Amino acid sequence: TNLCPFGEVFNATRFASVYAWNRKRISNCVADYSVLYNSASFSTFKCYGVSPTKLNDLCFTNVYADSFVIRGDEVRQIAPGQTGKIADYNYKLPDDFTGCVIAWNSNNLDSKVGGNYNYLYRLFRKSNLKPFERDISTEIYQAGSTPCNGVEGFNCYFPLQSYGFQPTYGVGYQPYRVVVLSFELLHAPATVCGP
Amino acid sequence: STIEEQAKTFLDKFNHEAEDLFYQSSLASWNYNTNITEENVQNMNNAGDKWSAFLKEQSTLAQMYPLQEIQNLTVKLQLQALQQNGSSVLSEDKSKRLNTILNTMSTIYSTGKVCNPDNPQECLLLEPGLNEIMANSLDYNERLWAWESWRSEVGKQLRPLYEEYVVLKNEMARANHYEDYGDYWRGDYEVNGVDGYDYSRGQLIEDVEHTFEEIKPLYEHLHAYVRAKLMNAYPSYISPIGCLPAHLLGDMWGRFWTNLYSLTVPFGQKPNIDVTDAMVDQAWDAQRIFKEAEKFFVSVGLPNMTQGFWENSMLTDPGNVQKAVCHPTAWDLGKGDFRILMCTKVTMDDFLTAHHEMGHIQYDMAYAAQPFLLRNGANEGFHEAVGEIMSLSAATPKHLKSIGLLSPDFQEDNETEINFLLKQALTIVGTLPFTYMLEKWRWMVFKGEIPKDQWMKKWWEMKREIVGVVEPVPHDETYCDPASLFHVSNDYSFIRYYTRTLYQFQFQEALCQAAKHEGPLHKCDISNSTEAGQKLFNMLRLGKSEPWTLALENVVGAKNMNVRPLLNYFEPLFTWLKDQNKNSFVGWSTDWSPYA
Ligand SMILES: *[C@@H]1O[C@H](CO)[C@@H](O[C@@H]2O[C@H](CO)[C@@H](O)[C@H](O)[C@H]2NC(C)=O)[C@H](O)[C@H]1NC(C)=O
Ligand SMILES: *[C@@H]1O[C@H](CO)[C@@H](O)[C@H](O)[C@H]1NC(C)=O
Ligand SMILES: *[C@@H]1O[C@H](CO)[C@@H](O)[C@H](O)[C@H]1NC(C)=O
Ligand SMILES: *[C@@H]1O[C@H](CO)[C@@H](O)[C@H](O)[C@H]1NC(C)=O
Ligand SMILES: *[C@@H]1O[C@H](CO)[C@@H](O)[C@H](O)[C@H]1NC(C)=O
Ligand SMILES: [Zn+2]
Repeated sequence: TNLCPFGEVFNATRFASVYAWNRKRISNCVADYSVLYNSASFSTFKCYGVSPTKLNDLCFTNVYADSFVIRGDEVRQIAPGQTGKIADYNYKLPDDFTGCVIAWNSNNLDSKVGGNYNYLYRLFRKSNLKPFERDISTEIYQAGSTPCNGVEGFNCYFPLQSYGFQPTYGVGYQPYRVVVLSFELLHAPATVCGP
Repeated sequence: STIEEQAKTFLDKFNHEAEDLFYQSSLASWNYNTNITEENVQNMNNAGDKWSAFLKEQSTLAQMYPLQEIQNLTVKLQLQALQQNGSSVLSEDKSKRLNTILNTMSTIYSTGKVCNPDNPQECLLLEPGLNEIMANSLDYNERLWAWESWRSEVGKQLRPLYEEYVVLKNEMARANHYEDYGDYWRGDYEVNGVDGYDYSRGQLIEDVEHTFEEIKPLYEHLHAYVRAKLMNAYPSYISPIGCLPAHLLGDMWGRFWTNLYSLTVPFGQKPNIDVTDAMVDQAWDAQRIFKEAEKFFVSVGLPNMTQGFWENSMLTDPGNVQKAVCHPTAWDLGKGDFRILMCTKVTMDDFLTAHHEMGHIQYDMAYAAQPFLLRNGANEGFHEAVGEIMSLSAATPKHLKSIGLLSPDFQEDNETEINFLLKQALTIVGTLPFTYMLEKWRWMVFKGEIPKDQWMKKWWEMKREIVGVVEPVPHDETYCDPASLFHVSNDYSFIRYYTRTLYQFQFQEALCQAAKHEGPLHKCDISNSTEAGQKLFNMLRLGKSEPWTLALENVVGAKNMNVRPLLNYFEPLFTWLKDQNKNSFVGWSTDWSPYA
């Protein structure tokens, strides 16, 4: 009767920036997925492949919990086959994604009068991300043909940009904390079931 | 990577950078306009200075991408708009000279005072001092004193500054490859590279003059009826065939004839519709006023006001100690933040202004998904036209009865309709010759068709000829009377008030047709009609992303400014005016003046 440490992920003091998204591996524990789905504290709870309705009646080899912060209008990009700044440059889900996406508004925590610049996102990248890839590089993006020499200037821009969350922003620009549960199945012990 | 691909990336950095600096500048500006303190002045000036400096930098960086090599038109629009910024085209010295002239002229206008004879301590400013005289006084001599004193002690200060202001502005406009500064202003209506929707700067002059010709018959009869009524009240001061004296027009310049209503009301035994008493009887507050305005836009299919709007706006006067700038304004701070600043009182006028200001908000919300540089009305006249048609529908007796402010036992008779349309014509129609003539004079001055030693001679030749208004005192070339108006001395284009007036009645006529309105156009209420709201929204969400010719077509089915809906609005008055002036002279002689 070892309970999974979901509280460390959902109830964390600070979330990661989406470009530097976090991943906690979950193993050898009992997980109560019914508590999450029937908590009503979340504005988004969509599952793909698996169903939210009492699917604690299954077993998986490992569960990965990815957490980050984005703005409200970008939550729709945390989904299979979506494009945009987040889905192409920060955090990409695969087409065959089997798991759930959980999000809730966090204006009460991640917004400050005058701007909270702790949370960043990737604005430029030479190519799109493969699914579940992470890029934390701070190399200056070269948009022209002249080398940048590690500083920003003409056609040379530092790639990471900030949200600057303010409490008086619109819901579409307010911070949302996101948890992405990945469910993995290998020819393996399957050490996470939960009744 | 091509030049265009570099430009798309450059605008991506700009949008996200500007979006952030604009929000900080608007927040600081909002905090002062709601809590007026010294430290809030400092915060605004800082955030505003960083916003301006960021624009100067990005405007320079934008020029390094040459427009000839861009093909995506929506990209070229953003690149072009950022590039045209006149600080980095003139020399540093000449730009410094111009900004000093502009600031001095603005200061003279806002601090200029006039002191009555025999008492050099009892002085008056333009606002509220001289404006009260020109708006309420019936005494001929008092009005003449205020009119002349303003132009002889503040206008004469502005004359040397305006001459140098014209010289420097033309140099900046010519260096930006325009003919003159007036040509630069007409560039707001320019459209290129879109087949079937293009529009040249010169075509604006022809379309304004072509449409003004059709306005003349209605203006001539309104001018004639007003002259006859004024002559009854001032028999020794007004010629039955001459122009109207300039100081007897309801305000300092005769821009609007609104305050002539008391002396020109056709049926003075029939009172105006004024629901202010009913609002107080039902204990309405400001929140109820804006809740009803929100209800109005919902009824046509437009979205709710955002939760931030109710929490962040200021819809009442803050109090005694806390001071605010009470001019009603609609704020689009960006990042989804929409607010209205308004010191609302429980009155019919503030009830209608709320619909006007919330109409601005709906436009701001509708194009919020556009790129930052395209978040604006299709041209300079679109935004104000949208706001005006909201107060048109909300003020009708049809609308006021449905919302329980006008009793069901009030029936409009053709006399209160004529009273209403004349009051409308005094403001809406009376301003059109004033607006056209003023901007025409400025266009010719920038073009060079009027030499300096004939500025004032030509200014009053056109006032007599076009507006039918005559100066009460001869003015030599030490005067600068156009500069005695805010827009001329504070460097704002003026033709927008002419084009907007024609746009708004084109909008209202189209939306009432979609609403299946039966009757005269001025009684229409577009409430409860989603077809009208959908037709309006199709243009609102465009912003500046499409040519204004196409955006206008989305609402009215025509590609150009049209004066017919305006005349359709005032047809009941026009036939009444023509019957009124059957034994009156229609037109005016330009050689008569009150100084014989
Ligand atoms: C995050 O913290 C909240 C608050 O402590 C947890 O919700 C509580 O759950 C307990 C039962 O374990 C209840 O007794 C409390 O009433 C709940 N409070 C609230 C405010 O919900 C929540 O379970 C935590 N998150 C996770 C993933 O465990
Ligand atoms: C303006 O007023 C608010 C309360 O309405 C107050 O908290 C704030 O400090 C004031 N602003 C300044 C700059 O003094
Ligand atoms: C212009 O560029 C935007 C984004 O780069 C693209 O979505 C749009 O389709 C382009 N328009 C044309 C006409 O190519
Ligand atoms: C506005 O009303 C609609 C229903 O017409 C509702 O769905 C929406 O949530 C409301 N929005 C706000 C901000 O109240
Ligand atoms: C709009 O429809 C509502 C719903 O029936 C009605 O109460 C109201 O009087 C209508 N107003 C107008 C102006 O048609
Ligand atoms: Zn307005």
